[PDB]
Amino acid sequence: MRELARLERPEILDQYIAGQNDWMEIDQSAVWPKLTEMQGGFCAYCECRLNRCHIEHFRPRGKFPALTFIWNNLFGSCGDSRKSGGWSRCGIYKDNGAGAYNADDLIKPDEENPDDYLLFLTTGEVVPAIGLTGRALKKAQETIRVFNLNGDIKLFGSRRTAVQAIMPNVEYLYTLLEEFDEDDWNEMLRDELEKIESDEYKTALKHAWT
Amino acid sequence: GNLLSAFELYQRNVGEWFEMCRDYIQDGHVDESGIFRPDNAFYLRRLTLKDFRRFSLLEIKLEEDLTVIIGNNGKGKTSILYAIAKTLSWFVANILKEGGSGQRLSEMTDIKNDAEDRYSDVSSTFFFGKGLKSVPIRLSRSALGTAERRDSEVKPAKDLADIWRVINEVNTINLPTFALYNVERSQPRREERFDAYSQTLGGAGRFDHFVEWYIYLHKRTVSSSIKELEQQVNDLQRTVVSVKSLLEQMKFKLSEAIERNDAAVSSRVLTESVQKSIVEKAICSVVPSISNIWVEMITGSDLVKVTNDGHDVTIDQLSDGQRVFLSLVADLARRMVMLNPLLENPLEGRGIVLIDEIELHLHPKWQQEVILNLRSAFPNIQFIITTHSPIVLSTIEKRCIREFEPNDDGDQSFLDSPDMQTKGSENAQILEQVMNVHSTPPGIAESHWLGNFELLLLDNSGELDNHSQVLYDQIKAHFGIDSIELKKADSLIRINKMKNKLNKIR
Amino acid sequence: TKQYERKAKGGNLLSAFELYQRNSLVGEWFEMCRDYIQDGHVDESGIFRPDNAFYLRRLTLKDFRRFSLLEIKLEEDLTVIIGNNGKGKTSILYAIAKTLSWFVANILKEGGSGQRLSEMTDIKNDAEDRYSDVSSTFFFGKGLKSVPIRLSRSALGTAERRDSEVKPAKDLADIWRVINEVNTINLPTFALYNVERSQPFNRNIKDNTGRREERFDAYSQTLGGAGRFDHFVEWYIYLHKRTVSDISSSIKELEQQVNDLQRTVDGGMVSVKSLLEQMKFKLSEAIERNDAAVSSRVLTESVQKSIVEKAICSVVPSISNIWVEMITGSDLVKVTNDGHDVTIDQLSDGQRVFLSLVADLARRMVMLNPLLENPLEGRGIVLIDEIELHLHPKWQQEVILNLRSAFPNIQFIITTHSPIVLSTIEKRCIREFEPNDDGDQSFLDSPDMQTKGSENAQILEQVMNVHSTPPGIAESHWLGNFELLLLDNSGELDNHSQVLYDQIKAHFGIDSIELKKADSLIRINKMKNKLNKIRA
Amino acid sequence: RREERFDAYSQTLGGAGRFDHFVEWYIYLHKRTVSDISSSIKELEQQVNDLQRTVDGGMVSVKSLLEQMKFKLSEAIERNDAVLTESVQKSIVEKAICSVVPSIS
Ligand SMILES: Nc1ncnc2c1ncn2[C@@H]1O[C@H](COP(=O)(O)OP(=O)(O)O)[C@@H](O)[C@H]1O
Ligand SMILES: [Zn+2]
Repeated sequence: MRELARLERPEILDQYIAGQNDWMEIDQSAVWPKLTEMQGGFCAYCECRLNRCHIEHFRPRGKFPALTFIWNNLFGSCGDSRKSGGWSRCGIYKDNGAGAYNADDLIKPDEENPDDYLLFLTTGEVVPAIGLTGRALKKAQETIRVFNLNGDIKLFGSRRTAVQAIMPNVEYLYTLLEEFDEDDWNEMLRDELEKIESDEYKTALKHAWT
Repeated sequence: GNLLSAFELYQRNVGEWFEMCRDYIQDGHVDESGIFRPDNAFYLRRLTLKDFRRFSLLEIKLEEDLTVIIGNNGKGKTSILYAIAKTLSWFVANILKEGGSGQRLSEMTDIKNDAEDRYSDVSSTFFFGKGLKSVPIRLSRSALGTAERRDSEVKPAKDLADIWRVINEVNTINLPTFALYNVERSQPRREERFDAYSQTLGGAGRFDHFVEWYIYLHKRTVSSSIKELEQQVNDLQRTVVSVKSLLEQMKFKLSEAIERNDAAVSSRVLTESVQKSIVEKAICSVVPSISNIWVEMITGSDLVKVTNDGHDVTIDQLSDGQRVFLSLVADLARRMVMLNPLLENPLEGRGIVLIDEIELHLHPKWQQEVILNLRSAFPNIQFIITTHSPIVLSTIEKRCIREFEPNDDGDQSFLDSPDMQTKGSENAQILEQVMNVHSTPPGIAESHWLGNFELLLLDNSGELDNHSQVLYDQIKAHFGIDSIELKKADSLIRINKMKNKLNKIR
Repeated sequence: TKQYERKAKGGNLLSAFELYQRNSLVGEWFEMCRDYIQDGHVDESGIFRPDNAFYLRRLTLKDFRRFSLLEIKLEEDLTVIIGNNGKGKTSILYAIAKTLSWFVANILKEGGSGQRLSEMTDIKNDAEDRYSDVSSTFFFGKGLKSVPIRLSRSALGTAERRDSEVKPAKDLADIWRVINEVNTINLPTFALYNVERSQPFNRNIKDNTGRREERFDAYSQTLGGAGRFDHFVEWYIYLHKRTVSDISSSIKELEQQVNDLQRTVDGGMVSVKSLLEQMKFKLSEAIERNDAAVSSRVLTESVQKSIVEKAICSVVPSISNIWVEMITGSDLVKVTNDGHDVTIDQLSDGQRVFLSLVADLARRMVMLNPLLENPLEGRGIVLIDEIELHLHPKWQQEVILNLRSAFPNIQFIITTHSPIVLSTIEKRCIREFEPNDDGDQSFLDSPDMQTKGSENAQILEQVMNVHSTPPGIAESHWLGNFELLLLDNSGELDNHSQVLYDQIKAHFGIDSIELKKADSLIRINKMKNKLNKIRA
Repeated sequence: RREERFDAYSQTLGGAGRFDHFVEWYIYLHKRTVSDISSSIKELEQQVNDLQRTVDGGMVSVKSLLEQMKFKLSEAIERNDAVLTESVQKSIVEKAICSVVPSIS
């Protein structure tokens, strides 16, 4: 899960007002290009490459009908609500599978840095960060549970495999620390960390590199 | 080129329309690979189930060649095959006899238990060339004690089967093979063409039947005009003590020739020697690690022998898995030879074959081979199969796979293909991505030690503390010095030490 | 004698029993025998553990079928036999089952006979000595460390007969039988579950004669290979009817009827005296049966029902509930399967077969262990062929754990060809069966690799000698070939390597493991080359 | 097994004999006698000789059959050449039956 940089309020959300209008009315293809600009065609929560995807209300439309056409509330989640098939993480699971949760006890990735709360082990389990207590621990614990970031086997497997593929490259970089000078070695690490912005599960790969 | 219209004109009246019907059924071409391809293919295109067993509503599109259905226990994989087999029973019944009745849905078991509307429907659509793009059939049953009974709609199946039956009666044609091989396959007068349809949709593929049949064919084919044969028999009779065995053989040959001569077009068939050869080749082509099969009588009993992995052994030395699979292929080949007398290669005939749990009793080694050659040996058969094996799935293209979601509450409308390509993929990936199973058992504590070890390393700024050392020693003690797990632990230590050193060099 | 007294006081069970038999301090010796069999403790996990465990330690086959000589050491808890050659694995289970038949026969009847070796099928064809031996050694606590039994058979016309040696097994079985006769004790369970257990269900269930309620019905057909799931259903319905009924209401009703009939005979109707005598006999019989039931120290029918239901639901993942419905004047067993209420005949074949195994085993354990708080913590030996039969991978990952949780004191001897099952078992429990071309093998090896907690891909390669990718598919080789091409061209993407890369990408997809590995190879080799240039 | 020597004592005092065992044993003997190539060669040699005599006697219609049998004989000789006790056993029993049972020749 990544720290996101939201900026531009798109034009079409000004036209529709909550209470008067319903969500199903809107042209969703107007919304996507700025979410794609934000997220880089990855999921907000798991960091999969998007292909089956939907617009996700962070605070849901049942509980919070005021937050409906609000740009801060919208995110691009993986999975498709319409399609005749089960999806079991991220947006779809928060609503259906997770059940009871407080929305204040979740990491909103645009507001906060998730890197303070979440740690990705190279075994492909996501855990609370080293040294947390109280509310910060309860956020880290609930975010993992509600988005189902270890329960989804397809996710757990895909992430584990991604990391395991690069652990030859990580071990080999840090050996050549010894012989190389600092400025050239720092360029080597900067190069690797630049590449993985194009890659799937980039936060989990980051923690393997850094 | 509408087949039904041509046939109706034939029935009312005449030679032209007959020829058109016959050509529609018989015409085909040999492709670039040297395989015969019918111009008008016959296969199941779509299946819909309504309030049938666990399904409230389910729709399945099938592949022309191979469809593999996967899912957990109790997802309804067997139910799907049963539904299809009952539908196919109506074709078989009507090919055999005008107005023959196929099988029906059970009023006790086949209606979904909590169906508000107390009846079940199995709707199938078949394809038979561009002339007959849609052959819809529906099997229906109302629950017991319902006032209003729901009628099955089977006339289209009967109409098509009538065309096969009537045209065959006038002039021999090749006929479609329909067979079901369920899990019961594992459990312990002269031959006539339509015996190929006997017990085809339940009771097929039993090893003892094969062995008996095979020995019989061997004895008959151990050692040609009728008038010439009659003359030879007469000459041999006049000579008749040492020639008595030869006379008896020739009398048998004469009787067989007369019988074949007397026998009808509708029962006309390949020689026992040819039949034997085709079945032998089918077995050797399809079955893993069998290169040859033959009958010996030299020890004084009749024994079927096989060359298994280069060693000549008795068929009783085969594993149960290999026996069951050998029986399936042999049975199928036998039926195809009987039903496709006019083809150069009778195994290039048309048909629909259903196989439940294809991996039944097979060791992983043979699971890696079973599907490879099945489609090469039977190129025009539509296979619909069920499996639980990632090893089998590693040999099949994702387009052939239809998966039930693990959380399927039996309301879902479609079965769909997996997102990942399975053919050529690693089994561990198929387990996780397609079959929703962890590559390591989560219920075993030792499966979590490496994860825990990593967390301990990260808690102590990358240095191996007393606690991390204890766990390291446990990993070493349990998995061994050469284990992948220990190597991973070693790697973690090395990387984390180096990261920490860098951090100190601030 | 004084010697027997010393050995008995030293804790020797046979000596104590011999003293009991001769004197029949008779009460003291009986108590000692009974305590040896019945004493146990509840461990830290809350599980009952007998002080004196019973299990098969060793098996030797000499000139038996394909085996000239084979020796197997068995684990006290779980032994799993693996190998391609399935007709030899089955021979091992058969040999054990025949030996166990001798215990069952002698628990049931004094001088009971178990099963013999066949002269036609069990003797190796090219045996020089023209006889076969099956030698087993059992353990029963420190008082009886070795209980040897040998089954033997010679060919016809040999100069010497080879007879079986079965007295030690009979002696032990006699202790169980005799002590149980005086005072109810818990008894060992023996069962064999072959591939035969996969059979279709006869729905139309037979009238309860009342053999199924008898305690030693638990030994009926127990080593036949299928179980008796029909017997379970009968017994389970019987239990239900008794639970819904009151106990001794028939006696109370019969008592009332005998009282009414007695009043009629006292009122001068001498014609009904014959009927009164018949009814008095029926009442006495009912009381005796009740008393015998009371005397047999058996669990209440309600409790028995509960135990079995819990066992089934715990072990069989898809089943959350099982109950008897009284509808259409015919009793049906129903189950909640995957959240839906269905009949047994509506279950999938995989679910039914596994349910049948567990139900059968649980029934027998409840019947044979009436004095235990948890009757499923009784002793016994259970043989299972092809445990993965009809099971999906997810169930394979849980089946051994569930069985061992439900039956913690049973010795399981099982066969499998499932790597997924092996991932849940320690290598010490695994015995590998690689014969020669003649079928013969001398010892069975544990694998070198630890299986418990290992990845299934590793077990396939290291233990079962099967590759992670199917060798008969070209695409299975592309990544290997790609790596070779990279190494041949000093780690630069040449035209050939690029083509193959594109093929991998096109076939497996942009987010495939295979492509990620290829990308990794490119990046590592590029970095190696950069290092080489810096050094030059 | 019916070819095992002590099978001769099987149900021997039961009162009916075992005529089923005879039939099985006799078929066994036959298969073994046919399978040994030298007797088959001798039999084939005899058949070839008989057929050659018929062709020499003016029956030109059986020339095709003679050529086929000569080929079979040559093949049998070519296949690895090695008296069966089984053949003698068979002959003894046949003679006994034919001598004692009047209607059977
Ligand atoms: N009439 C019915 N109503 C509801 N569910 C049923 C009915 N008949 C069978 N089932 C369910 O269907 C499943 C069995 O389907 P089956 O094809 O045997 O599964 P599998 O995929 O394991 O072969 C079970 O879960 C059973 O509960
Ligand atoms: Zn996601």
